Amino acid sequence: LPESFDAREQWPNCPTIKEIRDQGSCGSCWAFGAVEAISDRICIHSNVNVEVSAEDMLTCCGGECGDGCNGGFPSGAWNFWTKKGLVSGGLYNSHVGCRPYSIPPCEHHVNGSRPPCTGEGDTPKCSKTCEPGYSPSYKEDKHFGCSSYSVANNEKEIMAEIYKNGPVEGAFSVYSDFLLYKSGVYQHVSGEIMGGHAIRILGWGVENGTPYWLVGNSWNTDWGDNGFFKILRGQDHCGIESEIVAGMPCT
Ligand SMILES: *[C@]1(C(=O)N[C@H](C(=O)N[C@H](C(=O)O)[C@@H](C)CC)[C@@H](C)O)O[C@@H]1C(=O)OCC
Repeated sequence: LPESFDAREQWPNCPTIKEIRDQGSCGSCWAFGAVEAISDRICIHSNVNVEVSAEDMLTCCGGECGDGCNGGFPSGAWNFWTKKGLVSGGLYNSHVGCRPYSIPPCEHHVNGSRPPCTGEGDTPKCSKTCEPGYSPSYKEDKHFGCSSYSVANNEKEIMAEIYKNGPVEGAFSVYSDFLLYKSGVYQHVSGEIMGGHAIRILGWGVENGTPYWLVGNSWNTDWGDNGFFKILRGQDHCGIESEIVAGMPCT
């Protein structure tokens, strides 16, 4: 395996890999890390390009994935992709795809032109229909996964999975000092525990002798390093290597 790897550079024909979404004022990171990595993989393993709907995952999976905007289970999200499939759906107000995200973007621990994010956000309804004007139907727009698995808490196995099959979804414990991340390799030193946070791991590298994971957050582009961040790799730091999940698209 190479010393560094950036899925963005390795799969140039898959622009979703470079995208950063905004989960809005809703605890839907579990769903976002999933649809983001799924969008990347559909492109990687089908050379088709599709913005997988965070809305479809968030609203229609149900108990199998947890509790919507109240948090969920990453592995459960990939299961939904294989069982019910996922329709397309772009950013809030984009009118792209069957079911675009319905929760407005906001400022995540940063100042900006958008309204500040709030904790209170209700899970939207599971509507099995597409926005007006979009074709095909909701049912016909479903994209299915043909496998859903969990990668072991093993640095090398995780790197190999990304190297071969593309970005994966992971999760780590967020402490308050992470909220102010701007650059460099994040290492937890202080702050009260905020809770688990699901994200998308798309690569790895070494910065100033410090090995790290290249990660895409779902708090828009004005948070962190253009929406991305790097976190210590190899020591299951904050559990970053303890909850890796992925899957492969059908055909
Ligand atoms: C994962 C999750 O969504 N994380 C939360 C989050 O992103 N909070 C944002 C924020 O801090 O900007 C606000 C705007 C929404 C409440 C927090 C807990 O980090 O609860 C979600 C989940 O499914 O966790 C299990 C992996």
